[PDB]
Amino acid sequence: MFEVPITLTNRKFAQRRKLKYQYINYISRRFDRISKKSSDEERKFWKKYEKPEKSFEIWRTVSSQNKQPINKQKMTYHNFKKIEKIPLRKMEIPLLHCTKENKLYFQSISRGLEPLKTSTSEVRNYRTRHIVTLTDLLHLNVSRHNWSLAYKIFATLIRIPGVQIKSLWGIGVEILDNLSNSSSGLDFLQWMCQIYSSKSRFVQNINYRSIVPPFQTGSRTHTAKFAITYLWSSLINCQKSMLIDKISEWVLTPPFMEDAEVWFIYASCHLLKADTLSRQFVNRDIKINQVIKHIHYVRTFLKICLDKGGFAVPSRLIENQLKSFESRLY
Amino acid sequence: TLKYICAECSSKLSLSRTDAVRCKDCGHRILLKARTKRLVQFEAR
Amino acid sequence: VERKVYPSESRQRLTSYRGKLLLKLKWSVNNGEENLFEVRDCGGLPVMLQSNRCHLNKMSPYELVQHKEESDEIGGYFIVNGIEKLIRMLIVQRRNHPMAIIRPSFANRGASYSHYGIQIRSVRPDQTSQTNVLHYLNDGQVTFRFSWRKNEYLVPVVMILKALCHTSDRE
Amino acid sequence: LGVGVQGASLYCPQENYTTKKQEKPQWLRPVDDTLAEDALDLHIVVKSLLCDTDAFFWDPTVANRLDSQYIQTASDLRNYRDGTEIIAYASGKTGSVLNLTRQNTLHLNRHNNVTSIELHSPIKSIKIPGASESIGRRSNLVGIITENSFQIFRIESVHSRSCDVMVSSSEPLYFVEIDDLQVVDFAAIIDIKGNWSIGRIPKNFNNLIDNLHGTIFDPEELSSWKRIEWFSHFQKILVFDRSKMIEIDFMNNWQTEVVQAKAWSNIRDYKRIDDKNGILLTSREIIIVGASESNDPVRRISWKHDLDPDDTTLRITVQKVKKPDHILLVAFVYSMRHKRIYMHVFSHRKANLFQSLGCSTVLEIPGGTPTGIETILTLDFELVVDFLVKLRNSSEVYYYALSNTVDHPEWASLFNNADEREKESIGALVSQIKLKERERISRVQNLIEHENSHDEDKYLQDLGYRLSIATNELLESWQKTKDESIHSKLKNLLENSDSFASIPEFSSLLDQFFQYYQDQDVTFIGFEKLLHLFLHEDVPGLDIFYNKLLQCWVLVSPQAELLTKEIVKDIIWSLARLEKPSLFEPIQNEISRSLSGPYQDIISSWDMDD
Amino acid sequence: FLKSFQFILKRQIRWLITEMRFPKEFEHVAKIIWLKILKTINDQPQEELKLQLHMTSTISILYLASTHLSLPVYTCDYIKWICTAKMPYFQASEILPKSWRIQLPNYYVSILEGSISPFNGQLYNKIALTCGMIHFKEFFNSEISCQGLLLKLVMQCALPPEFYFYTKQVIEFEETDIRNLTLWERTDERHTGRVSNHAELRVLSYFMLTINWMLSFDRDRQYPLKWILSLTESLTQRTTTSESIGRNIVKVVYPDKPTSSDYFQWSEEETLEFLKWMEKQFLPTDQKIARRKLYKIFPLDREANHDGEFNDSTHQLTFIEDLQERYAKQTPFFPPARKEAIGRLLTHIASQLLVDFAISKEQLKDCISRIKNACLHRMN
Repeated sequence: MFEVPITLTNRKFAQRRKLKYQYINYISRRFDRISKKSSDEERKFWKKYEKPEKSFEIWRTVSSQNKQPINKQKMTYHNFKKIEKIPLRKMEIPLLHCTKENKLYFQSISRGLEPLKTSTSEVRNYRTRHIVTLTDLLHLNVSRHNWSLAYKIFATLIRIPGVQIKSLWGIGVEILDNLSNSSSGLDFLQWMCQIYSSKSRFVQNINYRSIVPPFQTGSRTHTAKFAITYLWSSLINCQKSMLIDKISEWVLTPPFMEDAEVWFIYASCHLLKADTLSRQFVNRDIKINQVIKHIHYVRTFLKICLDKGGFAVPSRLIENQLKSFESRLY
Repeated sequence: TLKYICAECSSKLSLSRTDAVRCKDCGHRILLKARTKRLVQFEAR
Repeated sequence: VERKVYPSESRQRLTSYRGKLLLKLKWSVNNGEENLFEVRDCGGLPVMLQSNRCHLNKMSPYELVQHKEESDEIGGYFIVNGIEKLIRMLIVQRRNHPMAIIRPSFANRGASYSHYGIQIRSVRPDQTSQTNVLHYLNDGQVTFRFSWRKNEYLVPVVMILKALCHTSDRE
Repeated sequence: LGVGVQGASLYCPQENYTTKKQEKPQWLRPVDDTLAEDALDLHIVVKSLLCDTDAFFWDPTVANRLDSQYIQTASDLRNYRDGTEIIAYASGKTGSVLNLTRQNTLHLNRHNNVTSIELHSPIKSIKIPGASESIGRRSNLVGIITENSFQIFRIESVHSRSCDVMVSSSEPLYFVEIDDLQVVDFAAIIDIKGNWSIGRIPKNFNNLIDNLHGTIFDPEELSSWKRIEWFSHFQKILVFDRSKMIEIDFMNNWQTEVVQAKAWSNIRDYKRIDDKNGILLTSREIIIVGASESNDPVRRISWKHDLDPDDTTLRITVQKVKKPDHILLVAFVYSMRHKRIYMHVFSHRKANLFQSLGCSTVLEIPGGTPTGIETILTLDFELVVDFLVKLRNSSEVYYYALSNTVDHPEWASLFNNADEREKESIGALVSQIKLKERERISRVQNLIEHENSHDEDKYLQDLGYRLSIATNELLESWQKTKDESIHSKLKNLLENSDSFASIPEFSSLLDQFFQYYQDQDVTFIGFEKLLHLFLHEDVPGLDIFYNKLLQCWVLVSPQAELLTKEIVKDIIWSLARLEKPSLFEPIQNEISRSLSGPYQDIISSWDMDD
Repeated sequence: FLKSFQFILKRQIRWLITEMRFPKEFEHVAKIIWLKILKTINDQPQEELKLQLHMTSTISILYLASTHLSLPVYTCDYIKWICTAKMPYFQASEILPKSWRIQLPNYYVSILEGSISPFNGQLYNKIALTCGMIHFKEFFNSEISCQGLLLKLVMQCALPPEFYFYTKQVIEFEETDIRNLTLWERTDERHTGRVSNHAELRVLSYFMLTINWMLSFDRDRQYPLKWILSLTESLTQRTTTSESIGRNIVKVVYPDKPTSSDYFQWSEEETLEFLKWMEKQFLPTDQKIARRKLYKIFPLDREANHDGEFNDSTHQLTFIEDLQERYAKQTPFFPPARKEAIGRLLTHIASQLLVDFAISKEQLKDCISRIKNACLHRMN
């Protein structure tokens, strides 16, 4: 049922996608010559599209200029079976060189009829058969909130060779929600953000196998999700310990000059010092101006947060809290 | 046994051939040679 | 992994204690119809010890011993190929104050140059300096000397005075 | 209004400690993570019936075969009545016969009459549109989708004195263009494979497409799964494939691509939640509860959850739970390949404060896989929730409630011939063994009559004598045939090893027979170091080996003893390989084969190295 | 390859010499099977020989030497012993040779390291292909100890042991040379024997009819219908033994057959022995500074207070004792509902018989029609 952390490949799957994306290149060109009257073959395919690398799907604002008038002239069955025919002609001679069930696949997937056989079931490798077994038992106990057992499956799964980042950082809920002899998950997210720090550029041309951007890699122009979970969960962890200087010293060191969420965290670290110190413990020439420093760090990091891309803050509501820190100070 | 010392974590170590100059435990690239039992003589002056 | 380097390692290695220089560009085309921003690595520039950009900055004498330095490590110098070097302090003229000075070398700049002149050393708020000298001539003429890319230039001062703001000749 | 958004997207994913905090310094858990806090929520099925009636691929165009929702008919407007509950499902032979009230659990009513309206085409989708609370009333018309035409049914004056629902129908429009339509929704508004159009519903059943139409046709999407829904009452529509969501408002000419789902995921299912703001989308790899925005009713992409299972056939159904303080949205995804559900709990407050609580999973019936699951609206902290499933490869529909607090006929179609002359001719053998067993329970019973007799001590003195000289007869052939250069049976005597009546004696007697052969050409394999393979423990003896079966077969046998005796009397005679020669005989057969192979297989044959 | 394909067999046997206490007579006989089987490859042309050896072949010659000694081991145990990874079958290329691995070609070692388990009668074919190379007749006894196999199959599903005595009589009705069951070599065809002439596979049909010949024609009404419910639901009972949990592993390895997803229904204690079995998977199955530090944060045992030293009196009941529950559960001793619960029990026991012998559903559906339609041939 659940997803597996295997870099699994078979020749019948390497072919049946290649048998598919060889075909799609021809029918895409054919659609534009009839729109003209009116060679890896998959590396060539994804040069029509931008791989999102931040989200799964390239979502896009709508109330903007990205709009279109609805095209009037529509399809029919007479035009569709003549626009597919010449790509279906050239395809039939490599269809006899491929295996017959890959050939049964492309005959079936072209009339509708998606595959019902999921690729991680017939792999029978005996090591993947335990990696499919453990991850459906990994999630099942996390589903059932059984944590001493789901710890034991997770400690055994990371030791079997060939397992990925997918299982690794995502359920780091198990260390924090174990609380017995726990690292509280924060030393493990520190482990993730040390050995998977990679400021390299996302090359956006190769087909991607066993990695996906939005939850397990950390390229340039995309902060890794374990990196920002390490920043949220160590701010919240430091609040509950009442060391904020030590997180504010770290967030200083990485100036992620491509996103606004790290700057909101860096603005919110100073708001927590400006909250804590604004009690004054009296009813002092140095107690005053240090809070003004933190108030001025919040107003200037929230400004550079808001100048960046999309991270909408309640920028009015936070100004009501900064003024309230000063009224307690006067 | 000919040995070395990791210069960062003080872990003893030895390297032979097709062996990178690194600490096995940490990855420190600087190794300092240890002294073994070998006679040197001095006048007490 | 990215490990944290200390200057004790850089003396051992006989290398330079170098932080990394970053620099982001603005590739604007057609006055900002299309802007390209690229943070570009510009080599490693060496860093003064116990500065902001050293790892020994906010650090106890106890912790300085544990990181293989002296307990009262002083800092203030650069490790460049394992040799400790520092930038020597120089005496220069006080900024932003015009100095009435006589120099016989002013007469050496040409005939009809008196040896009198006013000299100001103006610094910009990024500490870049600019010396403007105001020569007196034996005709009653005053010339405004400056230096730009290792070339002296001379201009009449009433040209600058008439170019700085709108003037009459009474003003 | 919490803080951690993208504007374009908005995440609360799978146990990765969601990406916001307001820092509300109010001593009242001074944090407002999208993750909420409560206790657990375990679910318990209430299994009950409601009603009844090549394989490596699956058809996307077939959608459902049933429906269940409260309908308020035309005569309930003028009179006082408000809302009647119906269930309409396909039936017949090829899925072609489409056909009520709630006591405490939803059950078929008193007069329980199927209103079998007849068609001549396979049923491939059965759904209502739902209702509106801005319209104030409920819709009394339902539309279905078949291979040959498109049909509309109109439910008029459901009856209470006879429990019979008379139904009316519209004109089934056949195909002018020969392309199989996919999805209907109303809020004949339909989606064909590649293009859509708006259909007009009439008021007069006593006797089509408007002048505006659009298309989303992609030359490189290959599947035959589309979907349409009206969005947020503006007469905006939302059209789907497995690769993008297009937002189209036919009020103007305005078409926007919102979702582009080609790269790492795919659109799987899309339920429009009865909340006219919030609507839930199931992608592959993530669950999205993207709502509507008050400024422009376009898409408020709300707090979405990274679901773990990867599959090609996932659906979703959602049920709202309306509490006076907040609104829940439990989301149930289900697959056609296995037998599981997967849930997640959302909450909503007044300030678009969508949150998330956790996930759980439960199972289903072992026969089949689920194919259609629908929640009963229930007319509208101990969460209760109830719904119906339907499993594939079975035509039964059961009813389930969830509260907070394997026989195959293929093995039957392999036996049981209809041959009455061959019936007892087979059946004689089961009566033949009625004779042969009763002799064996009685003949060793005659050995039960005797107990360690000297008359049977003689019988076992006679036993080994024809084991000694028979060995002395079976030894003296192998010495002369020993130069073979290219084991035995121990069932040679067919006079005895049938009526010997002591296990500890014959165990000693064979040990008495073991000690006799100190000579060569005769070795053995010991039983007691090998007899443990049936009990799977440490069994060091033959006498305690009986003692394990002695306590074991007490209840399940009449008198329970000599049957247990005879099998223990069988197994030592079942391993009747006690005719090994000495060590010399296989060792001299080792040396002969390596001579026969070449000098290339000399170095290939070396045991015992390290 | 041949010297290394020998080398795994020595560790498989020195295991079976030591741990499973198959005595020291075994290597002295199994060498003869190993010394002969190389000579059939000898009389091939050494130029382009194309020898056929696989990890299915080192278990087959481990089974021919077992069915010589008249042993109560069967291929059920040889397919159980490798799924539990006791004898070095899977990934035996890794730690055993230590120098022949580095210079062997990749397709010459992907055959050598066992990845996928023998499935759909891959083990039985390799027995017959070996017996066609070197003849098992006139030097070894092709004699199945069928009395042990039925006693094994009696002890599987806790039945009244009269069906042991019935099935012995039933094979006597339909068998050539009544005892001495035929191990079947093949050399004429590369095709499989569609009669399914594997003797142990034959007994698998003789047990699937002897329980149905008796109960369908309920003449004496000795075994009542209310007892069948106490029998059929007795087998559908998750228990934790030293053999059921090893049988849980075999359902993991084969995904084609149903109830390969029974692990959804394991208990708390049923996963714990599975995870303690996983510690017997890790030992068979510069950038290490990273993984060492991750194993520092996830210790493989419990992080504190493990169950090794001060644990209990007993947790793990054995195979003698679950039957004592089973042979006390089925206490009642003294028709459309019967004809429905006659295929319910027969399918259930068949599913255990599919999974424990590494054959498909279509293999057994072949075998029934080739045993049933030879027994009617005796009457008429």
